[PDB]
Amino acid sequence: TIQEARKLLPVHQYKDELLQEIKKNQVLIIMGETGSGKTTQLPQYLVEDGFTDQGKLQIAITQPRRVAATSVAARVADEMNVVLGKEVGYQIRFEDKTTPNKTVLKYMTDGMLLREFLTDSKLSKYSCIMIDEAHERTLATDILIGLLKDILPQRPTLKLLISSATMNAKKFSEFFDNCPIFNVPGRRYPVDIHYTLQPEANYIHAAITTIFQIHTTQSLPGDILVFLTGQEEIERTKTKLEEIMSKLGSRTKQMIITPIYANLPQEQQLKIFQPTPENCRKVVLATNIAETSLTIDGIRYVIDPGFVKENSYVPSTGMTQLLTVPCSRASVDQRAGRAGRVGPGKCFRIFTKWSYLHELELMPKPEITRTNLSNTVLLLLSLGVTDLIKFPLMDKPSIPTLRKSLENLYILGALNSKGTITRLGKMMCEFPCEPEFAKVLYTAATHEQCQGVLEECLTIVSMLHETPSLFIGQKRDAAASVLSEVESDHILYLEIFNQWRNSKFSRSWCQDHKIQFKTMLRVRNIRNQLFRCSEKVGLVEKNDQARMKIGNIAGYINARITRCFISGFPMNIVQLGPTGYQTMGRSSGGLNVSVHPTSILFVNHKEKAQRPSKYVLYQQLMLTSKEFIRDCLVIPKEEWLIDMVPQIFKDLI
Amino acid sequence: KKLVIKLSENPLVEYVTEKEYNEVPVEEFGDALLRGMGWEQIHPDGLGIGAKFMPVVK
Repeated sequence: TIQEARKLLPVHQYKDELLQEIKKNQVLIIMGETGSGKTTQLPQYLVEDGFTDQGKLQIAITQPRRVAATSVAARVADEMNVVLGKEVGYQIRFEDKTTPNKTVLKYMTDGMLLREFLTDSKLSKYSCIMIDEAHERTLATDILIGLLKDILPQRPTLKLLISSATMNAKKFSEFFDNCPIFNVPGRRYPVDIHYTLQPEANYIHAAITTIFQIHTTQSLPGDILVFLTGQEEIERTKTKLEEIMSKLGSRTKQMIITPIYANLPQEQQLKIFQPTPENCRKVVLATNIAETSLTIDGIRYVIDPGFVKENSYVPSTGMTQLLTVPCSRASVDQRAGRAGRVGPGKCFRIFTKWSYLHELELMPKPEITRTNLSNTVLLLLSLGVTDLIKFPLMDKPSIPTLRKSLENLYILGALNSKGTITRLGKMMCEFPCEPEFAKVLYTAATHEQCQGVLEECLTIVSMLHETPSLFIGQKRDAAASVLSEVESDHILYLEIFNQWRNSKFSRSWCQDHKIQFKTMLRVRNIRNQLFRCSEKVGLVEKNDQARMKIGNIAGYINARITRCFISGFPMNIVQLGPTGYQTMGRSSGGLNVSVHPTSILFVNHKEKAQRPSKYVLYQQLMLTSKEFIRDCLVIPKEEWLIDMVPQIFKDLI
Repeated sequence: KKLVIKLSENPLVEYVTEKEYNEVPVEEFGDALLRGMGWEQIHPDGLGIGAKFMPVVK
């Protein structure tokens, strides 16, 4: 059952030894491996012991990812014998599946407890707070241990718990004034680690061939796990492992392919939890270790090419390009240790043994050293943190990274010239999004040349949160079905949601125009969150009045929206140089960026004979073969560029 | 040249003026804000770690 396979987890032998120590200490550090019974069973012991005091106080468990917050909360809701959300909830950025008077245990992310400091400074709803995966060193975790350190002398009733690996757990003890380290080891079974003989020409073709020689030439029971970089690599792998499986037929053995990534339907997430039938081999595809953890945990094989896609800070502008890097030697050893949970597993590594020892970093760097920090500093200045150097967090950001996040909040007008947090800066804290998405919604309701288009800018901003999951097939086939001639990628996203709204949110509409219906229900939910937050601020009333003054005509609306994204993203403006599109700014010369072929602006150069635009506004930069602009926006006039943010473009233009 | 922006270390500014951006510019705000505290590769994606489809024989 599920009530007896929980006893075989390594934390049940350490049950009463650990409940006695949390009653003694205020902060305690639990040390071990990823998913060794803790964060699934240990929050269940705290509820039954009575640390919540009859549901008056809550318990927050802080997962680092969006995917690991929901899946682990659903897995505990099976064990608790509660439905979900009533007694065991979760809190994503845009999803709050809790009820306020019954939720006792809740599994949120790192950004959503960090946002909880606004409405409550001392975190008075919570009696126990557990930070999970503190060795990952995400930015919203590295700040959240600094802010909880400042409120430890003021509330002694709070109890803090930190889960980390067996390598970083001493540095967290040095940080919390010689904190006691409790140790929960796992059943370490030996894993036989294999390396290839040559540098591989492709890590996907070698990873598909590796699954087949494990499937054919090895016996059951053993389930396969593959670590892939992104969701575009997983679904390219899942379909191609479905094509070659079809030619085999019923000859070999059953293969259940079970991917783990974000924005997934419930019929695929129930395939995570239920065990395999006999004469069946589950092949799990995922990206990080913390989501692959299972209670039954029948997996015994791991394939790793050793790559993580992560947001590297751009040296020219203030933003973070998405870049794919070799992962660290400590992170590879977390992946090989996934096979040795129940039995003696095997680990297949696409890189050679030489590149393991002499080309990988021995320990992964923290995220806080190479990031935007624009949402960070505006968050700390709103909480009363005046000094940013003397703030006592453990790894501190560099000064060129920190001065760029100050002068980007000054171009947005979120910081005063005297350094105080302005009313626009107090407004950007209210919206559950990036502070540059909050400038676009402010410009669309209040600006003297741009008011009237908040209803069209709550649509396009909601479409940009769910860009890669919108459509089935290619986008150049789906774009011609909704509107025959679009020029920029933002107006196309305005046209898709309006026509879907005009068809009364039809399931049959999205299948005709090659659009995923499950994505558009989330975009419709993000829009309901961003519109409800614009009512409390007052940008709704300021645009209902600005629309009754001027009833705008559709020839001007696409020019209002273009200006509303210049004022929110002024550094993401790219000029057509003599060699190509080139990043335009006062810091560095340029990056010689090209357009991603998924964007609709690449289609208008090949399919159409239109000349290339002079100014293009992107939402996201990425580097695979060269730098690629995604989510384009065409700016045909220099006059729209100076008249919105003149503090940059007066000297440049 | 040598300016120090102090913070509110213990009613509002609705809009920032274009006069205000010519007095204290963007580049001057990055340096002078920290004076209050006293401050004064390419992965083609088709390769592997070391670098430089139908597996059916038919």
